[PDB]
Amino acid sequence: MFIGTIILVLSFLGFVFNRRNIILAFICLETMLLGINLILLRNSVLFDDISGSLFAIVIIILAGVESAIGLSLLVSYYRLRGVINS
Amino acid sequence: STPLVKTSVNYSYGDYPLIDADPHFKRVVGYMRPSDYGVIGLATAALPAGICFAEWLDPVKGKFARPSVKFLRVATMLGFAVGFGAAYARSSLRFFGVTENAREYKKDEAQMAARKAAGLEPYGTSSLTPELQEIAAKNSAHSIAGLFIFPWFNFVNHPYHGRE
Amino acid sequence: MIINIVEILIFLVCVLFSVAYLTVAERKTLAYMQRRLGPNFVGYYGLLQAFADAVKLLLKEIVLPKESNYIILVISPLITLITALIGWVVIPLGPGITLGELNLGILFSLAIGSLGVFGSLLSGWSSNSKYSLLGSIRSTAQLISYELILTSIFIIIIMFVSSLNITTIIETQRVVWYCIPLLPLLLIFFIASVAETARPPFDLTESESELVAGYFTEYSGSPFVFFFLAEYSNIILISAFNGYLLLGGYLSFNYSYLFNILFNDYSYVSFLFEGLINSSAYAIKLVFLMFSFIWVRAAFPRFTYDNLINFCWIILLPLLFGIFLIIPSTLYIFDSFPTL
Amino acid sequence: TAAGISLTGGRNRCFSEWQSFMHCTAKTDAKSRAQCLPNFEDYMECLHHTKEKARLREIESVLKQKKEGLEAPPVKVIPVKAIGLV
Amino acid sequence: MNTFIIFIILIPIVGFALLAVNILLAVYKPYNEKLGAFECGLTSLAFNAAFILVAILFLPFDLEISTLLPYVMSIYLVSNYGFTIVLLFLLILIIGFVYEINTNALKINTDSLIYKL
Amino acid sequence: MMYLTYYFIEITIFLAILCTFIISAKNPMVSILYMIALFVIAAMYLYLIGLGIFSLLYIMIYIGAIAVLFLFIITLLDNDYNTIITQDWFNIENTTLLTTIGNVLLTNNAFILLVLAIVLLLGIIGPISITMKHK
Amino acid sequence: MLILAIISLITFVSMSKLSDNRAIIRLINIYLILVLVLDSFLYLLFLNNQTYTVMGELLIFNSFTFYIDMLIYFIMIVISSLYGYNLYNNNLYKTLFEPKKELIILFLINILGALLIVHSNDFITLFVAIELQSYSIYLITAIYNSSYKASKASMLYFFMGGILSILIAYSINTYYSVLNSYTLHSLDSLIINTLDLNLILIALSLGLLFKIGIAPLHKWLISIYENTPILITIYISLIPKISILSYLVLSNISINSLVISILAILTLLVGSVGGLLQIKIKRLLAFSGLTNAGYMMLLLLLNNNEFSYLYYITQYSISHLAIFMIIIFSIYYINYINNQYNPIIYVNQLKGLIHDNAYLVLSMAIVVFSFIGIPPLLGFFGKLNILMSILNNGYYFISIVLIVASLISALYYLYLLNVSIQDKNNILINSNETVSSVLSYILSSLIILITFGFIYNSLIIDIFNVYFN
Ligand SMILES: CCCCC/C=C/C/C=C\CCCCCCCC(=O)O[C@H](COC(=O)CCCCCCCCCCCCCCC)COP(=O)([O-])OCC[N+](C)(C)C
Repeated sequence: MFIGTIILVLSFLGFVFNRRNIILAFICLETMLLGINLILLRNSVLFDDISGSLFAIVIIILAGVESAIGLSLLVSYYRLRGVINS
Repeated sequence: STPLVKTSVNYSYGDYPLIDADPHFKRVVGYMRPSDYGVIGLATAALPAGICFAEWLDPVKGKFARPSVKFLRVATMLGFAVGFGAAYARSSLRFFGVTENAREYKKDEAQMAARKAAGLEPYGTSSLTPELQEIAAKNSAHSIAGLFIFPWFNFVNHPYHGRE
Repeated sequence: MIINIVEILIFLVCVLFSVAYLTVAERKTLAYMQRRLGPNFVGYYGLLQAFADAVKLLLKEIVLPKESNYIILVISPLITLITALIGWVVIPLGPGITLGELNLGILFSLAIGSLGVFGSLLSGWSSNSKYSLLGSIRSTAQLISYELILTSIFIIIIMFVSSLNITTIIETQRVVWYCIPLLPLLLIFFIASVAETARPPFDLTESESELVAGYFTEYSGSPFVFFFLAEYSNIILISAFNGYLLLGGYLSFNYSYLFNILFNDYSYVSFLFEGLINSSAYAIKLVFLMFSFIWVRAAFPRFTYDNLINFCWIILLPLLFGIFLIIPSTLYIFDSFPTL
Repeated sequence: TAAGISLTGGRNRCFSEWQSFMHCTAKTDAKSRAQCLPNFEDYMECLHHTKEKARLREIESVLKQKKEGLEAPPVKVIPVKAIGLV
Repeated sequence: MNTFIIFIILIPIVGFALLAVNILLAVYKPYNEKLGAFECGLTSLAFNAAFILVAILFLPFDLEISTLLPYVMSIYLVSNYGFTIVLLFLLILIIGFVYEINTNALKINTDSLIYKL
Repeated sequence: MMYLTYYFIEITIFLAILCTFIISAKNPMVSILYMIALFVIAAMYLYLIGLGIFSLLYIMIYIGAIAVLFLFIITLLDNDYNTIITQDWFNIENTTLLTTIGNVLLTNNAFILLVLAIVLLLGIIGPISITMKHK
Repeated sequence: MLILAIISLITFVSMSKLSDNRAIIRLINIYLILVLVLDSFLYLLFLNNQTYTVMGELLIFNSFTFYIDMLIYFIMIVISSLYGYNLYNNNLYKTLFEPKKELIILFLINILGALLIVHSNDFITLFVAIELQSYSIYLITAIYNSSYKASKASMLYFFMGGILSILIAYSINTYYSVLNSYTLHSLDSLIINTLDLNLILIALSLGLLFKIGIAPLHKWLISIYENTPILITIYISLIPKISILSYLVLSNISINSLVISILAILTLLVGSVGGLLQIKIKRLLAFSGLTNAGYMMLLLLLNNNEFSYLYYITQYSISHLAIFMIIIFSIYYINYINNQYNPIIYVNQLKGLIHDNAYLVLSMAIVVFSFIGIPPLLGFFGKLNILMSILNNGYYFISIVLIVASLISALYYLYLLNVSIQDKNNILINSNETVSSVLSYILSSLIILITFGFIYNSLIIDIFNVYFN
């Protein structure tokens, strides 16, 4: 609940107040998903319930495919411009 | 083949008596009427006839040309799939007691009586454990409702058929 | 605490010296396949050759090029070496005889392996020599592609055992080694372990003729020692994965009759004799595998990047998905789903 | 659904009172539903241990406000190595 | 403090010790010509789609392979039911693999001479 | 020694705050390496709460694949009380977290699995569709 | 059928050449038509409002979701026709409207995602369907990668959708942490009285609603709608709205919510006021969509909203398709094509269209006056049902604001007709070219529906009373 919450909020603030780069943006997305999942898994353990962990696995997989698609979008964006000035 | 959970008995999905709440794939295909085969044939003819008529109305490249054999073969394949889905749905709806089902009801009564005479289980013996049978039932029950989205069938010999 | 320390020192010394002598064994074997002698002069019969190279490289100046991130250039070899050595903590030399007896031993092996592409991915960025960059991108591509094949064979084997404890996987093979029913899978694991290790014929990553040296063009002294050590330690470790997945690990033969003849009760003598038998079986399997790495290096010319990518993604991966389909089908047909 | 399944495939930590509460909601109707509010507090209680933590708070508070000695068979903490010693 | 954790701690210490021995014993004389990057002895960026594509398609296929870990750890408990489910899962993924093959996704002067007489 | 394992949870939390160095990194690479460090801290915390298998899956996937892709691409482009732990003997099987996840995912939620198959199918078709120029 | 179509289509599009795109799309168009007509009889399952839980209580099937499903198929049929058939056979239109190779598969997968959102009975299914739709719609935004604006649009869309998806996942997990459950079905009147779930449920609703672009987070979506190819905008502006709104209506987790009340008010005001100063056609239409999304958001504050919502969503889908198709047809008579992704951009480019095509302007007038809500067009009855619902439930101030917002939005609705019935100097003399029969027939069918739907109102309410009571 603590580590996950702080990763979520700090990654969110990094995303919003980013005025440095787009890679920071990707990373904040990924780390937010991380924090969500950590909160989820702690709750799973405290309840001795499997639904929490099942949803954690599904988040893992969907974050994988989301990263794949997002990087593909970034590459297609780059193909036209040659440079990412953020 | 002893149920682990309680089910409704002879529940009315419609105006007609219930034959089977979750019929087995073999029964649903086995109870299909000649009209359902007509539906399958109509879809199988309609889909390539549809592509040809569409080409007639608005040719792809200005000048009319009959669609190639690859596309027509595709057309027949997918049309048969749609027809079979429609026909399966019609038969299952008969089983639930939503459409008229006198013929199917009588045939089921006879088949069940014969099976009981032979000493067999009314719904067959399953290679699964009862827990997996309840899970298969809860996964296949009323799955015909999502025919538009995904195809799902009952292939498991479970005892939750909603009868007495 | 003391016993733990002694076990770790014994195991660590054996692993480090085995890696050191694998280099000498490679030079000597290639030499005799090339009608020559190889190292026979530094130490008796060339047995101190590896330590000579070591000492020299530890006395060599470290050069940090001008455009380089020196921290990354020095730490990348260090992390690849650490992971290559950490991978050894789960390898058993007998039933339960390992530093780490994890119920997730297989998952640990795969994870620490997946931590193995970071040296290649990072050095090109650290060196900044252009040859290093080309080598680094091509290597990262090749390594991940063949890691897929290795993970898929891992999964196919666990289909037979339903356990992630390495000792259990080995014990299930007393009935038969898994390389007998799955001989084609054993061939693919070799072809892929060669590629995943970046050895010839698949040495495109650091091939001297296409690219001078490779990603290591800029690595002198101890960083070069680390890349070298990590490479040979990974060779031995992936031969270990092969050994316990497919060659029955530390199983050789049923020595129950023999022990009942020799001994009449349990004793430290008999426990030691059993330990030596199991460890000898596992080490002879490791030796045949290392010899095969050297043999293949001696026999074949290199692939090109396009060739190996085509291989992995068009010839190997379809076959592996086909096997994914056909192994559980055979289990289902004969009602032999393995229990936990 | 995976509701009710523990991390080991059994029944989770808080299954029994959840199942009691469902027995309620099955037997009762919307007008009568308030009739087993009690089963629901029991469920939330198993889940979050709130009244239990409050009761422990009052017990600790009064314990630390006491200078008189305690004469009751006590609780002893031992090292893990010392399980079964003596 | 079992053998596992002690070994895990011990390995990086050995790495750092070798590094420190190198730093302590080796000479260190940098100068501009030595610090230059080596490219065959003398001082001196578009890429193809398949470079991007190998890396990007690694992630879905890795996820597919690692999605079978729960299956192989529960094969007996899921019986002939889970068996069928995992066949369907595998075939659905095989379709995407077929698409990849047929589109040739990872792959990177014959005119005649005619005289106007 | 005992305060070590006691505060181990609080240490991972502190290192996670510190590592979230990701935002302030001068170099995006360096930012990605610090992201990897954050993921290792996450794996450490997961083991502590009892979910080590998840520590290993996280190492396998997020570091083994997602961080590898990140780096590939960017090289290319320009509550003070204590809980009572009690025993009971009703579990005779060797059922762990992975086995239970397999059980529920492949039987109770086969539908979620097949929909995930479609999602991975998307994760294949899409990148090909937008990164490759046909004909 | 939809899964089978997706699988087959992947196989074919793999094995077909780039010239076969339109023939493939015609094939799927006819297949969807065949499914819609042959499998329609499954409505009979839903007699007496019978509800079915399916797939182990993951999916829920009732008359409402069956209707939303049919509507989504009808929309997909119409949208695929625009790609499967050429307006004109000249070179210009081959350049203007060519379907990408994978576009149809992306369309079908996004439709599958939308249907799974509608039917979702459990939060895991909701989240997976949301992510499926979100990913497919990112890719549809990005598939026309020759456009600078389309790529920029896809990236902005990726990031905003990712943040909203994280808000949604956080809401789902907080609900889990409080109730150890993933289903709303576990909720009851007793539970809502006992526990304060308002914060969690409103966060979930807001995370879903900001994905269809309600104020004050509108502008990113309007920019995306502006910057995409026109035939892409016809799709991405509609399907997500339908799926998300239908899910929220079916779930009823924000009844009498003060925050939703304030946000619906704000959305009405911003959609009406902000569209006034617009000069680009698609930005005008996007602000139209924002105002209409406000009208539908109002229905999330009350129970028994099924009839009003279904009527409104159907008539809105028809009007939206029709207005986009009219803008598409009016392309043949413009004298300047701006670029190959968005041929017409400014409202003033329609000036004098009545002199080129009188009946196109007749259709335009009909659809515009439907949007304003002039009886007896469908738009009037949609607004009438909405007002009936909200006044029955005591939303007096919101009703006054709805009146005012419809008045204000009439101005930029009539802007289109105003410039369209003005006069242009160079008036078409003649042409041999014929607009494609199929699309003209479809546009005509939509127009006739909007015009003469009201004759079936009493029959519709009679049917509704037996399938939803
Ligand atoms: C031969 C099979 C062809 C059927 C294909 C249907 C395609 C749907 C495509 C688009 C939706 C377009 C209009 C839907 C009509 C609602 C039917 C209904 O009555 O709505 C009720 C529910 O009322 C509602 O909530 C309100 C609906 C809001 C409608 C707004 C538009 C009103 C004006 C339309 C006038 C109709 C034109 C006739 C011209 C001669 C559902 O009825 P139901 O669920 O029992 O299914 C009907 C039985 N069926 C499956 C065989 C067809």
